[PDB]
Amino acid sequence: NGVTFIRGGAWNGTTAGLMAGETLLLNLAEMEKVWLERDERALEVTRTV
Amino acid sequence: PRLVIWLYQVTQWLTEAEITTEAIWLLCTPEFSGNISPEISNLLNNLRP
Repeated sequence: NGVTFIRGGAWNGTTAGLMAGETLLLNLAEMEKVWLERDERALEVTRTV
Repeated sequence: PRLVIWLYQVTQWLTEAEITTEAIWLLCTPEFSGNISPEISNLLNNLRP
């Protein structure tokens, strides 16, 4: 739960809201890179009760 | 005489370079307002994220 990538401030009044989409694109790229690097193939166990 | 030659040289340079005395004062003064300006506030707001 500690990972945070959308930190706000995308809509900044200085640019009148322009260049908003670029920040979300960068955040999504960072999220994809984090997912790729820390991905892992998990072990399988089946239990009968 | 050193002071007078310094004044003459500086004034001649300012006249040649088309720089008013107020502009050079604002360029080289050590005094400042001491209050945070809106530009600095915008810089901080855009820089924090």
